[PDB]
Amino acid sequence: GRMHAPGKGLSQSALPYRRSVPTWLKLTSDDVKEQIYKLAKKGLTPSQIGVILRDSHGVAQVRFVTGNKILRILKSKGLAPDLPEDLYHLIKKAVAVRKHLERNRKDKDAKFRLILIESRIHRLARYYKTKRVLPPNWKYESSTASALV
Amino acid sequence: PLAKDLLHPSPEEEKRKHKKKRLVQSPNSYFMDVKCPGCYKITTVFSHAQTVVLCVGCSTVLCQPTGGKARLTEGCSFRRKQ
Amino acid sequence: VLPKKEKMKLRREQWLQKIEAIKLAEQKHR
Amino acid sequence: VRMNVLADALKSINNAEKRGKRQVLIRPCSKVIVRFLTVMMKHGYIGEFEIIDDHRAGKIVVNLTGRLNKCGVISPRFDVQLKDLEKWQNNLLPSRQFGFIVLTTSAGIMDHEEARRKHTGGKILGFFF
Amino acid sequence: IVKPNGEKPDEFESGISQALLELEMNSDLKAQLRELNITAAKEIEVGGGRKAIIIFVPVPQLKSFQKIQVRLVRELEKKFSGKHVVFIAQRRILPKPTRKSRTKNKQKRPRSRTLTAVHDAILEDLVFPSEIVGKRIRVKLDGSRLIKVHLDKAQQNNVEHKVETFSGVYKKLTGKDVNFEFPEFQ
RNA sequence: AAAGUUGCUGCAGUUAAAAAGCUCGUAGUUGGAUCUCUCUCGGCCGAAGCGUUUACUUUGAAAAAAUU
Repeated sequence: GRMHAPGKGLSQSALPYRRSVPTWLKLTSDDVKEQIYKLAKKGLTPSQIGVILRDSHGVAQVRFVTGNKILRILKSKGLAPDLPEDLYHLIKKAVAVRKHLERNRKDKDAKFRLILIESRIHRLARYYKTKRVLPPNWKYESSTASALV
Repeated sequence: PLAKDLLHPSPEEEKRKHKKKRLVQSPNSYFMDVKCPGCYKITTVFSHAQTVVLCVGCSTVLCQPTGGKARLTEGCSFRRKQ
Repeated sequence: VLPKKEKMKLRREQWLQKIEAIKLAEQKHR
Repeated sequence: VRMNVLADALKSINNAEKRGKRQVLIRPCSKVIVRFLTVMMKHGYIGEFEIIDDHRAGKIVVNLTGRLNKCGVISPRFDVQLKDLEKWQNNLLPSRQFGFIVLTTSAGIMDHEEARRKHTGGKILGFFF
Repeated sequence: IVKPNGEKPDEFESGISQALLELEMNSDLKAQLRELNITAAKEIEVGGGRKAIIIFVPVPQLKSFQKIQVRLVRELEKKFSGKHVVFIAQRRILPKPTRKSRTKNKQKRPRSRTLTAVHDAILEDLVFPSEIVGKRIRVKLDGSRLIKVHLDKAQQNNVEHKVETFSGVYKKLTGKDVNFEFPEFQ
């Protein structure tokens, strides 16, 4: 089941038992890393980095080829964002919903969804302050939302 | 009824089952080589690609993303790998 | 149909008979 | 959510055995489940089982026999001192020939007879008669 | 060519060192073998009187040994008599940290230094040309385990006759019985 | 005490006593799989650091009679 929603879907990805890099892939670990670096220079979060690398460059799992995952590769190079991508997406969604609320006041559906999104923001922020990815003085506030995008 | 070996399922039964619900899970997707009719270069594309894939030199559209597998352009050729 | 007292008495006594049958079956194997 | 994977394994085995099935597939696997099933196996209750390995928590196919009446878990894992063990079997096993409290002691996972033979106590996991 | 950790060359590994040198001064395996080196070697009777050669190589060069594995195997089989040659990386087993140990454990041991990870790596390196696609553990009535290993159907014909040598080598090096199979479909 | 009518062992809550409009929402409670003894000084040993620290289990010492 979902964390707030009552649904229970099964749609996900099934990784294979072969952790081995396939024979047909001619890219080396380094070339994967410069592809990662240039896509990070284009302004892409690790999700679209992995999606483009899987879709066009033929690397199924970066962790299988380079031996390390994408966020650690960007963290060693230092091209790693100050917020994790999911929290950033949640905050962007909260800004968009709040802008719609300012345009449209009676849309109480968006008010309930806004409360839901901020609840997800607060739980994820508690997690990130737990493992020191965020500084312990971090706080989410309504008017301090458009500055983080 | 009440008696079938779970360790050795028949391959059509394993193919029919959901990818997570198999004995050991395995994906339904694959990587394939695509050749544009306007050139000779081969490109590796994921079957369920979500991004539109362009040719390196021709810059033609190779696949369009859809709900499931990607729609390859009429004219391109492809071959499944491994 | 019938009161529950003798229903649980029947279930307990049939379980006792089941236990004794299993015990004597395991005793016969020696 | 899923807590106490041994509870799930034993409930699945129990529900399969009451329908008279020949094999049961239990997931996820665990070292505690494998030790419990090995103790259950060595007394002649579940035949012989095979672990299926993915790169996740694995699965087990258990080839049921027909001897099992009930396998059960005791949650939470109460501390069992060597004296109070007698009380526990007077609580759990309905008969004094067959049935087994499975204990996790520092000498391993074993049954209550062997736990008395090793002169030790520990925490309780289950029972099977 | 041989750089033992104990620095004690015996006649077997010096002999196969000379074999690798003669391989280098004739065959095309030239530009890569100089950069490489091995660590130790052993010879084990398996399968009822069939000998087999084991060469322990250092770990960080092992990937390079993957690039020339098949050519090295066939050249040493041409050089030797009817034998079987396997390359197994020399992995270090760190003991399990308990409440009674030496005061050297000022840092947590990596998971790759454990028993199970090392034995998994040994099993996947003993079969280089084929890839392990499955693993089952059959636990017998006596309580003794038996690992059943599923390899590639695609490149089956390369190692059809070496599965008994593989089983004997793994049993002698570890103590665990291993059987090898080939599934009909993946 | 019968008594499982106070329920840890061991009760209940559709229609009989009883589960709330619905979601979000501290604390608390609970939480997937995984990791197999040595260094010095004195006679093979004694002293010393113990090994991350606990919870758990066991042993030994010690623990009024009367009552049971």
